[PDB]
Order: sequence, then C-alpha cells, then structure tokens
Amino acid sequence: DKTNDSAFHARLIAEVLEAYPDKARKRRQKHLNVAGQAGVMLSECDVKSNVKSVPGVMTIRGCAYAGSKGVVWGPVKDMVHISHGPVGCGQYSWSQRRNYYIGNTGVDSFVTMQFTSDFQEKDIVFGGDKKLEKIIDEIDELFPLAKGISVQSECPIGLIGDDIEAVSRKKKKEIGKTIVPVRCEGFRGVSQSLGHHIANDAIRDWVFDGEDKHAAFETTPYDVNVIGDYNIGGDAWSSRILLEEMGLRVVGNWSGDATLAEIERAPKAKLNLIHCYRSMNYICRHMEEKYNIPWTEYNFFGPSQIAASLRKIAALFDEKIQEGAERVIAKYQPLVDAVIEKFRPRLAGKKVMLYVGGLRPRHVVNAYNDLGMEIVGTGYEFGHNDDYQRTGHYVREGTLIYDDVTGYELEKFIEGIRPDLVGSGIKEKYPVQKMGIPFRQMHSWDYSGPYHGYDGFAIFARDMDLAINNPVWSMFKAPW
Amino acid sequence: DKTNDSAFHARLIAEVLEAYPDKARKRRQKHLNVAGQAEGVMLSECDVKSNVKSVPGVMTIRGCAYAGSKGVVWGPVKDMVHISHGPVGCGQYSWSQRRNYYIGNTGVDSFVTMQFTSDFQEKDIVFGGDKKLEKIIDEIDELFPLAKGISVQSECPIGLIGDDIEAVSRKKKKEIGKTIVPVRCEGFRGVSQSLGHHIANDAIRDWVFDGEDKHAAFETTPYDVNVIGDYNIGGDAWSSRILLEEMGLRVVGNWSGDATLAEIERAPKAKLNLIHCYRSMNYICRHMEEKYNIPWTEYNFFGPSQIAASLRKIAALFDEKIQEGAERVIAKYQPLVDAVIEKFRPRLAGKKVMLYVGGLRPRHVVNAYNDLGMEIVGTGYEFGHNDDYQRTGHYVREGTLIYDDVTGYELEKFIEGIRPDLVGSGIKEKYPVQKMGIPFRQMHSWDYSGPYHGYDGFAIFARDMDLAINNPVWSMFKAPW
Amino acid sequence: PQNVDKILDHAPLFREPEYQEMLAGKAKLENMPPADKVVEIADWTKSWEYREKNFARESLSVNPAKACQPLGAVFVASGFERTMSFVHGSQGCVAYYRSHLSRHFKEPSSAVSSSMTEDAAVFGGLNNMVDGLANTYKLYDPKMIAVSTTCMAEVIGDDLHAFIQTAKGKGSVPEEFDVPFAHTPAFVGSHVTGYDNMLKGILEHFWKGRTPVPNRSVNIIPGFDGFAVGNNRELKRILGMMGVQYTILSDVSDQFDTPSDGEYRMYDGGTKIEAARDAVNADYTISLQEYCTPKTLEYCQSFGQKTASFHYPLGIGATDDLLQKLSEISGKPVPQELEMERGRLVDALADSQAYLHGKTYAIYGDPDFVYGMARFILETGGEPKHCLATNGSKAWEAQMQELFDSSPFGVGCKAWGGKDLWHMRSLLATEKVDLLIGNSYGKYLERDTDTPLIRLMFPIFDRHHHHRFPVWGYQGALRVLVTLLDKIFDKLDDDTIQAGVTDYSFDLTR
Amino acid sequence: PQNVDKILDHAPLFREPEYQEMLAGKAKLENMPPADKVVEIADWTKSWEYREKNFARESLSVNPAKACQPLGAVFVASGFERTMSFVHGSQGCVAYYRSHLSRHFKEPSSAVSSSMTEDAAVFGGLNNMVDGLANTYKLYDPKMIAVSTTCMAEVIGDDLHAFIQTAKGKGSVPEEFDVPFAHTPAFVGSHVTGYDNMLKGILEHFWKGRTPVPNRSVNIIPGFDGFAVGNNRELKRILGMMGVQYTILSDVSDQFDTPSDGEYRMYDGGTKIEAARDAVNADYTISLQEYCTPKTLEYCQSFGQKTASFHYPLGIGATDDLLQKLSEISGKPVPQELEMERGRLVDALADSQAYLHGKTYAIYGDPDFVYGMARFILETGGEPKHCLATNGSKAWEAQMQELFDSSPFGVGCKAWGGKDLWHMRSLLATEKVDLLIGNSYGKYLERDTDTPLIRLMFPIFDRHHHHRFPVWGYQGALRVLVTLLDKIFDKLDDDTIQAGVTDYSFDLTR
Ligand code: ICS
Ligand code: ICS
Ligand code: CLF
Ligand code: CLF
Ligand SMILES: [Fe+3]
Repeated sequence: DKTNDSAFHARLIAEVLEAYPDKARKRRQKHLNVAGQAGVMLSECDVKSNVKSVPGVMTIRGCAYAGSKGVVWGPVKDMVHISHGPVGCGQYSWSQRRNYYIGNTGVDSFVTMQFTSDFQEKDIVFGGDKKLEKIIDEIDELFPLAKGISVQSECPIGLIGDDIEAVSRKKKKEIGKTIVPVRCEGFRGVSQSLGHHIANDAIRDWVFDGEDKHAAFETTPYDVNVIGDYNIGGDAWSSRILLEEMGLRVVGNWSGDATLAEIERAPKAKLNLIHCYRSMNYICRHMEEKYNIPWTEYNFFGPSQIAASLRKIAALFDEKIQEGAERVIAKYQPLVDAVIEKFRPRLAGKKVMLYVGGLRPRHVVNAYNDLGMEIVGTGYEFGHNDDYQRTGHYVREGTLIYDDVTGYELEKFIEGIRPDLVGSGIKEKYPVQKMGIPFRQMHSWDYSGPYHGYDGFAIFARDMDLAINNPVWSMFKAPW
Repeated sequence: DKTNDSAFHARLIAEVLEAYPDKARKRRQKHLNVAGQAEGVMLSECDVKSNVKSVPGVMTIRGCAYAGSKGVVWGPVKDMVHISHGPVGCGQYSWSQRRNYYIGNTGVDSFVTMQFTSDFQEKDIVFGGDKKLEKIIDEIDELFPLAKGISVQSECPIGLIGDDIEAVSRKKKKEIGKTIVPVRCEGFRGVSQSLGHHIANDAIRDWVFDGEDKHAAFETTPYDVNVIGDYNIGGDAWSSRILLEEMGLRVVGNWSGDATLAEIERAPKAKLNLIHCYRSMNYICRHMEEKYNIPWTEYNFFGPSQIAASLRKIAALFDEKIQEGAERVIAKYQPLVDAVIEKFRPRLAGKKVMLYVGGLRPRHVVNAYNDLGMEIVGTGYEFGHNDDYQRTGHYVREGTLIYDDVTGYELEKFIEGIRPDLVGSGIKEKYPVQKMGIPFRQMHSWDYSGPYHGYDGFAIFARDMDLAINNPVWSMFKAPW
Repeated sequence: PQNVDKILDHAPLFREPEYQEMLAGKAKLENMPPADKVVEIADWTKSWEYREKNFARESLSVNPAKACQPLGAVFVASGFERTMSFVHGSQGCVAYYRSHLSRHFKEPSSAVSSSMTEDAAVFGGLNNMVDGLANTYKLYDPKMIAVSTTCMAEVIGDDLHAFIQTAKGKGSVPEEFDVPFAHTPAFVGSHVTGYDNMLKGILEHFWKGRTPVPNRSVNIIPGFDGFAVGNNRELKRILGMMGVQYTILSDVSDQFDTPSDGEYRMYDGGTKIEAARDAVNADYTISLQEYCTPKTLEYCQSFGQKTASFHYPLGIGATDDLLQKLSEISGKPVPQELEMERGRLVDALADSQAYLHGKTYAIYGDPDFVYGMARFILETGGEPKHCLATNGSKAWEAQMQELFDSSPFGVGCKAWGGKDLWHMRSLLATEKVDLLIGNSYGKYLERDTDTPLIRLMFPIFDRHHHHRFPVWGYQGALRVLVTLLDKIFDKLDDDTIQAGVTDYSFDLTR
Repeated sequence: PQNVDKILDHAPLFREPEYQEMLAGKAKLENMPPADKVVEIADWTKSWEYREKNFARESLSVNPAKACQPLGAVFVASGFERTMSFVHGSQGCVAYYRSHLSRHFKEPSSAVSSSMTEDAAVFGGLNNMVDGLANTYKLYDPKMIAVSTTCMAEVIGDDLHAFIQTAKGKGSVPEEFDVPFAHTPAFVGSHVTGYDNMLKGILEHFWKGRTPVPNRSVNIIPGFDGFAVGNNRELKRILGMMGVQYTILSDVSDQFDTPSDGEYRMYDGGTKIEAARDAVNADYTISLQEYCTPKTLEYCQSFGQKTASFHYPLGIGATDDLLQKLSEISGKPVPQELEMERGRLVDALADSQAYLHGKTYAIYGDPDFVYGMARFILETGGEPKHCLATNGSKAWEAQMQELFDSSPFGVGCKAWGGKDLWHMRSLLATEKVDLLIGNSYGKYLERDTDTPLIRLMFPIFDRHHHHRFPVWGYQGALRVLVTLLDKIFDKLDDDTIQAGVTDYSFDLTR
C-alpha cells in the first residue's frame, strides 16, 4: 500500500542493473538516476547522455537518417527528398511522421512519398553517383514543380566513397534548382541527434550559402521565424495563429508546412522563436553569428507555458506586442477555464511516465500539471547534457530519469511504478496497454492533435482523459 | 442421351402428377400440358386451364390481390401516399421490393419506397378501424402535405370485420380536398394477384376518372398517347418512352411507373392507349374505349423484332409522318442491335430456357430470347387467364412445356428433368435452381439490373443472360476429387 | 447513348443527356411541386417543429421496423429437422414470408399455404387444412408440419386442433405424424411474438402431459436472428469447447446456408424431432433473446425447468455473462482457449478505442438486438443516444434505461418503444449522431440525414452473406468491432481525401 | 474556434474560418505555384504523354511497394519459439523494422541491434556481436537468437560465423546455444528475400550434416504474410480436419496476436526449436509463397525432400489445389466438412456473381499475393487488368501471363514486374479500372485517381485488426468475397444516394 518514491525509483534502478552482464551494467549505471535537488530549478537530472547505445539491449533510438530525412528535411513540402541507398529507409519513413502540410501531393509537394535510388548490388560495387545523376534528371522531368531536391544518404553511401556533393554542384548548374546533399548515413553518430546537426549544417551550406534571392521581400519590425515545430497534427498552425494574433509575422516555420522559399528568407527576420531546441539550436547559433538574429526558447504545451511564452517573446519587442500577448491570453481564458473544469477533475492526482526523443520529455510536463497530473518518470532517446539541465526546470525531485532507456529497463520501470498513463512511442505502446496501463503516443499524438497552443490544449486533455477513463481497463480481469 | 422434346415433356407431366393425392392430381392435370399444333401468326396452342383456386398445401408461387393492387398498380404512383390498411405485415414485405422506378424526393414529394400502415392491433380488429383511418388521413395531410392524394389498400381483415373505408374516403376527400381512393384488394378476394389488378383498375375508374375534370387547361396534339401497363422496372418505361417520343408521339401518361396522379387523371384526353401489360390493365383500357372512345393497341418492347413490329404497328394507326418516324427509330438503333447480336448471339445461340413469371412476361420476353438464338422449352404463368394462354401461342413453338400456377414440386421436377441452360423466374425460384448447377436470371426484378424494354434495354438484357450462363462459377461446382 | 463495349445499365444509363432531357420534358407535365417548394418542405421535415408533430402521431405508422407474427413462425419452424411451415390462411402471405427470408439469406425459403379464399369466410377453412396437409405431406415428405395462421384465419376463428384431428381422421397424414400448431395473429405484437407462439406450439405438441426424466442438460433458444447462420455455429463452437450438454431448439443455421453443389436441399439440419421430444427432460432452458420467448419460457417453467433470458449477447460483458451461466449450469470451467479469445478481443478494443470513445449512435431493430448492441456500444465508450424498437414494450424501455444508468456514457440516452423509422428520421435530423446501426431500411435514413448506416439487424437485403459470420461470442464481438472501425475509418479517409483542401489529415497510419 | 462540448481535432479544426484565413495568408508568402499551374501539371501527370515518360524511367523509384531484406528476416525469425531477431548492423534499422510491423499488427515487435557505429567501418563489428549477443541473451532470455544483417554490416563484410564462434568462446552465450545467422543485404531483392535467407539460415543451423530419419510428415512454410494471424489458424484448422502430419516452419500467429490481460508476453507461440530440428526428417516441404522460399526449398531439396510451391492460395481452385496436394502427401481424403465449406463458398459466389462479372481491377503487392489475388479475381469473372509487383521478376511476369492465358477474362491483362506505385498511378489514370487491391500506400492512388482501394496486402496501417481474419482456405475466400462485394455495394449506394437526381437506383434489395 505505502512507498517513498525517490527510494522506490532508486530500487528499480538497482533491480534492472542486476540483469545486465558487468560490462553493459557499468555503461548503463550512469544513464539511470533519480532527480536530486539543484526561470526556476525544481530538481537536478544528473545522467550521462548522448553516447553509443549498448549492443543487443533493445534501444529505442533511430539513426541520423531519421534525424535528417525524417525530422528536418522530409517535411519541406516543395522539395523532393531522395532516400539515397537501398529501398528500406525510405519505405519505413514514408508518411509515418505526421508533419502536416497543405499541398497537392505528387504535383506541387512531395512529403508523403518515397523517392529512392533503390540501390542494387551493381550500385554498391560500381558506385551510385551515375545513378544519382540520372535520378535528378528524372525528377526534373516528372516533378517539374519541385523547387529543389535533397539527397538523404543512407548507410552505404559513405561506406563506398560516393561523391554526392560533386553531383549536387554539377546538377544545380545543369537544372537551376537547389540540390542539398546530406551526409546523414546511419553509421554516423549514435542516434537521431547527429542527423539534426548534419541537416542544420546542410541548410547553412547549400541554402543560405547562395545569391540575392528575395531582395524584394518587404520586412516589418515584428518578423520572426518559428524554428523547430514540425507541425505534428497541425501543431505549428495552432502555434502560428497565436503568434499572429499577438501581432507578429511569421516569415517561416521550420520545417512543418515549410517551403524552400520560407527557409531561404529566414535571414531577413528579426528573431528566431525556437521550440525544438535540440533539433535546431545549431542553425539558430549560426544565424546569431552570421546575420545578427537573436534566438529565444519558448514552449506552447499547456496554458501556463503558453502564457509565459507569449509574455517572454513579447517582452523582446515593445508595448504594442506586450498588449497583444495579454489580449491573446485573455481571449483564450474561457477555453482554458472550460477545459480545466471539464477534465482536471477526471485527471488530477494521476501519475505519468514519459519517454520521447529530445524535447517533449520535458516540454509537455507543464501541460500535464495544468490538468493536475504528475510526472513520475521521464527520459530522452537522444537528449544531450543541455536537455537534461533544462529538464530540471520541469520535473520535481524524486522523478526517475532514464537516458537512452532499454526495453528491459523501461518494462521493469513501468511494471514497478504502475503509472496511470505512459506517454511514449509506437514501439512502447502495445506492451504497455497489454500490462493494463493506458498509453498515449507522445510522438504521433496517437493520430490526434494538435497539442500546441490553446486549441491544442483541449485536444490534449480530451486524449489523456479518453485513454485513462475508458471502460476497457475494467474488463481485463475476466469475471472467474 | 437423345430425346423427343414434346414426348419428354409429357412424360415429366406424368411423373409429377403421380406424386399428388388423387384429389389434387385431378385439379392439377388440367394445368399442365405440352403446346399442340396450331388450330400475327400462331406457332402453337397452349391449352391449359387457368385462373382458378390454387390447390392447398402445394407450394404455389402466387401472391394475393393486395400484391396486384398495392404492389403492382397503385404503389408505383409516386405523388400519392399508399396506406397499407390492416396489420404491419403486408406493407413491410412489399416495401421497396418492386423496382418500379421513379424520379422524386422520397418522403417529401413522393412516397413510393415507404411503408404507410394503420398497423392494426387487436382493438382495431374488435372495434373496427375506420376511426383509426380517419385519424391516419389527418396525420398524412399534416406530415406529407405535398401528397396530391392517398390510397387505402385493404389487407385481409378489413372486409372481414365490415369496415366502411368508402364512407371514410368520401368524408375525408371533402375535409382535406385531396383524392382518396379506397381499394378492396384484400387477399381473401380472388385467387391471385389478377383480381387485385381488376379491383385496382376499377378503383381508378370510380375515384379518379369519376370526378370534376381537374385539367381543362391541357393542350392536346393528334399524337397524344398513354402508355398503359409498364411499371418501369429498372427504368423499362423510360427506355420505352424515348423511342415513342423519337417516333413523334407525346406520352401524356405512363401507367403507373414514374406516374403522378395528374398523368393518370389526364388519360381520357389522349388519342390512343398503348398497352404493354395486357393482363394488369386491359380492364381500364376497355372502360376507356366505351366511355371516351379511345382505342387501345397491344405492343411489346422486348427485343428488336418486337420493338420494330411494335413501332410499325402503332405508327400505322396514325399517319405518314409517324410511320416515317418509326423507320427512323428502327434505322437509328440498327447499329446497336447489330452490335449486341454480334457480341452476344454467338455466346447464347442454341441454349434452352425455361420461364415462369406472372401474367405477361412468360410470353412477352420470348422473342428477345430468340433474337439471341435461344429457345424457350418451358413457360408458364402464375395468374394468366385463358386470353393470355391464347396469346402465348403467337410466341412459343409446339412441344413447349406449359404450366399454369405451377407448384414448387412440379417446377423442381421439370427443371431437374429438362436441365435448361437458363431459368427465368422469381426470387423464390432463384436459389434452388442455382444450387442445381443451373443459371438463373430473375424475370421480375431483372436481378437488380435493367432496363430490358426498348433498344437500350436489349443490350443490357443480352449482357445479363450472357453473364449468368457464361461465367466460371459453374465449372467449379464439382470438386476435383 | 447505349454502347456494347461499356454497357450502361439503369444507374449510369438514365444520367445520359438524352434521358436527362426526356425526363425534364416529362417533369414539365407531371404537376409535381416546384423545386423551391420541395426544398422548403424538405427542410421543414428536418425541423424541430416537425419533430414535435411527427412524435404527436397516434394512429399512422410510417416505415415501421417490424414484421408480423407468421414470419417469426416460419423462421422458427424452419430450424426443426425436415419441418415444413404450413401457414393456414391466405396464400399471398406465404409468397411474402418466403421472399423476405430469401432476400436476406440469399437462399431458398420453403413454406406452404392452406390457400384460404373468400368462401372460407362463410364456410370456414376446414377443407383447406385437410386437403392442404394431405398435399404438403405427400409432395414434400416432411417429418413435421408446423401450422401457423394468417390474420384472415384468425379473424374467421378456425379451430386448428379440431381441423388437424379431422385431417388425421380422413388420412391426410399418418395418425402418429407430428402437426404442431399455433395461433400467430399479425395484429398482436410482431414477428418475435410468432417465433414465441410457434415455438411454444411445437414444444407443447411433444411435451403435453409427459413427466420429465430430469437430466443436467440445457435447452438453448436463439430466437429470431438475421445472423443465425454464423451465430449458431459460433454458439456450438463455444459450447463444444466448454463441454456443455445442450440442445438448441430451432437451429436454422444449415437450412439457410446449404451448398451450391448440384443438389437442391429443401431441408437441411435442424433440431432433431427426438431431441425436441427429449428437451422436456432438461433442467434448464435459456433464451438468448427475451422478447422472442416469454410464452415459451413460461411453458418450460410449467415443466419445472429453470429459465434465464439474455438480450442478444454482444461484446465482452454479455458474452462473459452467458459463459458464466453456462458454467454454472454445466459445472464445467471456462476453458483457456476461450480466455485467450476474450483477452484478444480486449486487446483489439484497447488498440482501437481512440476511434470509438465519444462516438454517438442511433440503434434500432428488435428489442433484444437493440439492448445488446447498445450495451456493446457502452463498453467501447460510445453513446447509444437514440435507441428505438418498433416492437419494443414499456418493460423494454425500463430495461434499456437500467442499461443506460449502468454507465456514465449512458447519460443522454433514450429508448423509444413503439416508434418507427419516420420517428427515427426526426431524431437523426434534430440531434445528429455519428452512426446508425440498423437494417437495410436504414439506408433511407442515410440518404435523408447523412447518417452512415452499419447493418447488424434483419433484414440485410443490400449486402450479401453477412449472415454467414457471427456477431455473438468473443469472435463475433471482434467482427462487430472491426465492422464499426471500418465504417469509421472509411469515413475518416472520405473526410480527408480532397487534395490541397482536406488531405492534410489523410494519414497513412491510423 | 475550439469548443469543449464538441472538440475539434486537426481534421475539422483547420477547416474553421480563422485557420482558413491564416493559411491563405501563409500561402501568399510561400512562393508555391499558382492554382492554374497546379491544375495544369496535375492533369498532365494523368496523361498518356506523362505515362510514356514515367514508364521510361531507368533509375528513379517513386513509391515502391517493397521493403528491404531484414524486415523479412525479423518476420520469419519471430515465428520461432522464444526467438529474438538480432540484426547485426546499425540500430536505426531495427527501430524501423519494429515500427513497421507494430503499425500493421497493432502489436509489439521485439528485435535488437548490434548497434554498429562509424568505428565498425575501420575496426569491423566483432565487439558489437560479442557484447550484443551477451546482453540480448541475459536480458531477454531467448531460446534462440537469429542473426541477420543491415546493409552497413554487409558492405563492411563482417564474417558472421567467425564472430558468433568468438562470442561463444568468450561466454556471451552457452556453447550449445542456438545462434543461426544469415546475410540479408538490403540491396538484393526485397523483404521476401530476407524471409528466405533467414529461414534457410535457421534450417541450415539445425540440419547441417545430419542424416534424415524419414517420416511421412510435411513441413509447411507460409511465407511473408500480412494476414499471418488468421491465415495460420485457418491453415491449422484445415490440416486438423484432414488429419495431416505437419510442421509449420515460422508461425507468427500467436506472436502478433497476444492478449491484453495484464501480462505483456515478449514471446508467444512459434515453431518449437525441437520441431525445427526434426523437420529435416520430413519427406515434404511445401511453401505457400514461391518467392519467399526459393533458396530454402533448394536447401530442403539438398536433404532429399520433395518440394512444392504455391502462390498465396486464394479462392476455390487454389485451395482445391492445396487440399489435393495435402491429400496426396498424407494419404487422407478431404473430409466432408471441408466439401461443405467449399460448396458454401461456391454458393456465395453464384449468389453474388452478377456484381463481380466484368469488374476490372488493379492489383499489387508481393509477387505471390498478386498471382493468388489475380487468380481469385478470374474465378469471379473479373479482369486483373493491371497486376504489379515491385519485387516481381521476369519469371513472375511469365507465370502471371500463363495465369491470364488460362481464362477468357485474362485477355488484355498485364503483369508489371519491378514497377512502383508511381507507375501504377499512370496506369490507373489512363486505363481506368473499377477497383484497386493493395496495401495502405494505395490510399494515395485512391486519392490521386478516384480508384477505390481494398486492403488485402501488407502493410495495412489505416485499418485495424484485418490481419486477425483469414484470407486463405474456403472460409478465407468467403471473407475476401464479402470484402469485395461490400466495397462494390456501397460504391453502388454512394452512386445512387442523391435524392431526386440519382436515387431512382437506390435499391433496398441488391
Ligand atoms: S524534432 Fe525531434 S523523437 Fe524536436 S527527432 Fe523526434 S517532432 Fe520527438 S521529442 Mo519523434 S527532438 Fe520533434 C522529435 Fe522531439 S520525430 Fe518528433 S516526436 S520535438
Ligand atoms: S404488371 Fe404483373 S409477376 Fe403485368 S403482377 Fe407481376 S411488372 Fe410479373 S409478369 Mo412480378 S402481369 Fe408486371 C408483373 Fe407481369 S410484379 Fe411484374 S414481374 S408485366
Ligand atoms: S541505420 Fe534502410 S532499413 Fe536497414 S538495411 Fe539498409 S536500407 Fe534496409 Fe538508418 S540509414 Fe537506413 S535506417 Fe538503417 S539501413 Fe542505415
Ligand atoms: S393475403 Fe392478406 S393481404 Fe395478402 S399479404 Fe397476406 S395478410 Fe396481406 Fe399475412 S403478411 Fe401478415 S398475416 Fe395479415 S398482415 Fe400482411
Ligand atoms: Fe494489440
């Protein structure tokens, strides 16, 4: 019946560490911890991060191709993204990330499609550059509205010494459309993270590194880019409406619903609003050095954070934008109040465990708190030390923390804690439901959303309620 | 196995008669025969007794007078509400089952594919249903205000309990100013659907024609006809009408498929009645010749031989101009007829068909089967009269097996024995026949296809007979071990 | 025009220009209301003003969802070994009973009429019974003839017992030959009532004045069921796995699903005549549909049987309840293979519940179908907002209300007994729901109100072979579940298929 | 706006005026082509001119319908008792293989990576194998570890046999512990090839250098199957009724359909390790999918087994052929309950064939699915006009052509091997067909060309639990049949639901 949570979580860490052989145990012991004690820091999440996954342990991580093609590049709607290498990676990543966009797909946008070089054995032996050249021509003919092409390198490309940069230089001249070679082969790095850095540097080197090109663009003192909202279930649209209502102009949202033109213009803006710090702080740092554009972190999960974010951002401008913030916060109050009254009674006191990639494991916490729910465990697939640092702004002391958690560890922590909810990904969902524990996907939003912004908060609450407070759980135990 | 068909059919008659007790046998022996030599042109003589009581317990295929009246004649009239008056049964079973097609907003300006019923409870059987009917008519007036009229289709109890629906109809027509037609089509009357037709025709005469002429404003032409007795099965009357219009006629009304009450009301203003279904509606055509001096003529729009002969026969009743239109229509559609015949006659020629339908189709479709090289080796009517059997001899060859009000037993034994290539009958015959490994096409509902009337129909007709006979399913009946 | 390379049947054909022009020409002389008047009255029929009047109806039924007793009689009688339904009365009835069943099962339906005509109103129908029984027996070699009545034979008041004895006296059938009978008046209740009346009649025939030799077996009556073919097979599979000693009383599962192999089987399967006779010995009789059996269960009670009645058991809880009752009766535990099926159904429901939670439904049919369906809906987190049964009593409305109160997803929900589909139309128009669960007549409600239909109730005329698959059991519950989800997902793809306007939400994975 | 009583998620939400206005505003600065230009290029992409160029492609694949080998390896390895797939190579692969399977079955998919990083390119991947095998064995207590390879490990050239022996030398797993391995290079063939390669690898592990002790049993390999869960149960039911002595090699039917009952089962069911070992004794091995097993059948042939391969048997003839072969092998006749099922399927087809005759289809997927589906279509009088398999060889095209030639409904049908769904789009645009049979990626073809999709091929992502029901067998053929008819009726109701314009053809009975 009774427990101490900090000490119970430390026990669960010790239990799982006993299952490993000594070599794997030494590597894993520094990835698991209980949050200690330290705007404001609630707690310290001291855990090692961003290193090799241990072999054979059933890590949840993806590769750099995921981080580059799947995450950063694939959402850019008016480019064709070539999954360069064999058929696999582009099939599995085809239309699985719900980075929404407006377009005619196949005609003026190319997101929910697989374009691949479909490497055969002749391509591994004799190289694939001659094939890429032919491919680019074929794209130019059959998808003429594509304003550009990216070459997303899968594992073999770098291993066989193909020169995709030569090809990209050559064909950009030949067809007059931007070509972006990305060295996001899965063997690089340890996770999706390096795919982000590589992809960001590819934007810098093959999009920003060029002419003119929008000297005609009229600017305002209120121009921003939203950097790192990939429009999951329309998240960036429900973020943008609030920023516009506050009086800002969104030059470009990177990279959900983004066109190449929007990205190309990012240097003309006054300020970068970075939501996903992890995937895109790299380009924001470049944009502060080269152009003198400052960046700021915000968060649009739940009414506390949205209010704090609108105010923080507006304080960077003037009186007029500050007044708009308050007007937006005031406008949406009846909605916030209605959501809280409907759903907080149904969710307050409930315990949540989380596991996501590089941002959401901290960023959603405050929205769960706005509904009275506590986060008892969280963790990142590919967070860096600076993501764990920031996690302490959100989680209380005694929260179980796990970096690049293993299937074994995560199953044992969920069995032990029996939270009321788990928020993680597709590969975690079904086992957890089988254990009699509600689960909501915190990557795809379980095919729902948006969760960002105020229109999002309603849907977020509806979804956590419908998963927890559902008749299916009472029917797990057969009546005999 | 070699056979002589006339004698084989006579043997099958003898086989089935042996299964009956003596009393039923004596009644059934006069309903079964082989078409004799003949005593347009007569091909044979189909001498069989007809239009009498069905024998109890024999699995007759016949319906009742309510079918004939509500299901057949009245229910297709689109801008009337038809009350199935009595308990819930009859109007449920007959709800939307006859494909008497129409253009309308159903529930709003037309009421065909609906069941309106008085839903008789025991209190209604004991204390009478007239007070209920009165209330019903008010309720129809309120909730279906676009209904130009109401018919009261009497189910079995009404006449048995001495309800006076005619009093009610008189009373409420005055009260609401909309035609009300009480029909005494209770199922205990007659022996079949047939009497339902006569009763319904006489109800048209007595409660629609018997009134102040509603349309004195109607401009007439020398080329005005009514099409009488095409109920628009799968759009049959629409594909018939396009040909009659193209020939130069004006169709005042088509009875009763896609019909409005207005069209029926105006029938006396026409110059000529084109009767397709002789059986269901010759009664009103005879009335219309006595009272208004409007002559009638029989036509047939099943298959190109008949359509051509029909267009010509009809046009010969008018003048040079309409006769030239006939030839223009026949000429216009010849490439289509030629194309259908070239595609489908090779696939169907030499194949043997058995038929069983109600009162018209058992003869009327034969010539269209012959236009595709198919022969009719057995035919028969649920409720034909002597004059239908007379006319059957214009269509079937000597030696054709003929069966009136055939029984399930008899029909199964005849199909097992003859093993035709096709059977054309109704829903209650379909499935057993397919189970015997024999192709079947519904000759009432057209198996949810159609139209079959006219030239556009003939293509669809051929397609359908081909797709049922020439399909891979038959070769898979025998399992390979 | 028509064309032999791509033949146009009625649907595309009358959309061709020449027919559109000819139909416009015809319309000008039809004296139908003008198009502005049609729009006006259409909108009016979907209003609240109209709904109040439509619900104020006292006498007129429009589009009722029920048939009359003899249909239920023919149905139940068809589930006994080589049994022919003999409906004493007018013959048009029998053409209709048979056509109705055939259109649903896509199968033969055999039944005969005594063929009473007008003269029977003055002389009574004796000769029809005597002659009819004689001819039905000689021609169709039945082992049992099951007599029911059309409404004309009821009004006339023919004494069936006397008539049948007279028939035996005149040698129409052997003296010991089985001719159970029942009064099945169309003007009381509905088809479920005739199911009950005819079944009691059959049981009374074999049981009258006998003394049981008790055994621990259970008689199971499935009731009037559009899905009899798959359901009874699912039922038998379940009972087999459990090892229960049973007798199904009335099993049409083979009769309405005979093969197409070159032989036409007039009769196939059925409750054996001997098993019907030994069924009086069972200590228990359970009905799977209360409203199909009250008279029959009362009769079984008159031989000291204990009785239980369910409501068309659909889903987890209802199946659990049936299994528990079976287990209690048989003394046998639920076997592990059935716990697996159960656990797998739960798994399906948990995987898919995001799409079911909050969905709102209208449901109609026979009272037991509606109960069982509404209950299943509540398990999924759905709301059975408009439940309706034309043949549903006030006692039924109370039971439905108890069902609603058992779950928080019941709050809005009403049960409308004795209302019809024109009533339902006004409900769907004024209080929109996501989905309609009914029968083929419900397509007209789909057309009139843009409420998609799911067909889980007799009759299903415009789809083929759904009856071959179960809806009862854990397996059947999984079919129903997948049938709902499929309707929901089609609808989601249709909402999101328009390129550049709605296809932002056209997810590959759902 | 948003509203707590009727909450709008993404689909309806972004259709609200405020978002429509904001999205119009965003579009003005997007530099996307104007709407007239989009219409022009859209129509152009549906043209014949475009089709000639699209089919002139030599290097670019767009929307291929295939995965890479390791998916097939993971799949087949998952059908062995407590077996963990271990994919030696990079880990992003494993995330994807698992996600793909999970989204299809709505189930867990367990697999592990050796987690090779950049260093393994210079030093080779030995430590990853040794450490990986150690950790997988200790953590997940498998009975067998089945090693496959990602394309990086193939290019680097690691010697798997040596590495695995080294691993055993260092105590990572017990010396006698089962670690079968296979090269599964993504750049050869597809997922069906990895099924074959891994399966051979497993069999070779247990069979190498042994001498059979012959028995009359048959090994059955089902191959790569989106419907593995229902199909394998149908297969077993059939085999049980026939009384055939068999072993299924790779049965994922329990692994991808575990219950939700409070316990998570990492492993469940599977071919027993001992049965895989005794499978070398069988005189026969049959594959239900040729293209999943050629290497494996050759290996079985190397132990003197007689071998037969089918093409995803769907429908009457294909099932008949399988049953006959089973009967020839076992000596046992086909039992009467299976003739009944057969005769009942024939009955369904005969009842419903008016709606199937003349229908035209496009079909795509794995080569065997496409063969078997096309064949079933021909039984119904349908025309499999556009058959397509991205992973289909020329030898397959010849086999398809032989199938076409066997029936008059084959005239004009083509089999397009090594083409993709962008190719299929141009076929559907230029030569319209009634229906598309494929997988969830085909929804994009439904959108682009108004050709309704029927999902009978892996993966099915946007429908739930279809995999739980068979498509093989007579029972499965009936499901397929009903799935076609349902799509067809339904399209017919949608063509005829518009009141006063098209609803003349809205038949209650079909
Ligand atoms: S990009 Fe990143 S794993 Fe910042 S790779 Fe991943 S659409 Fe996650 S926690 Mo999938 S760093 Fe986005 C993410 Fe977060 S794909 Fe999405 S949900 S906010
Ligand atoms: S009316 Fe008659 S039984 Fe003449 S009652 Fe019957 S739509 Fe038949 S042979 Mo159904 S006298 Fe019409 C008929 Fe013929 S309903 Fe139809 S097909 S041409
Ligand atoms: S880390 Fe793509 S699935 Fe695997 S075997 Fe090669 S083709 Fe196939 Fe990342 S980049 Fe891709 S996803 Fe892996 S392979 Fe490397
Ligand atoms: S001959 Fe009489 S009019 Fe004809 S169809 Fe029969 S009842 Fe009706 Fe039967 S079906 Fe039932 S019992 Fe009465 S109500 Fe309607
Ligand atoms: Fe699951």
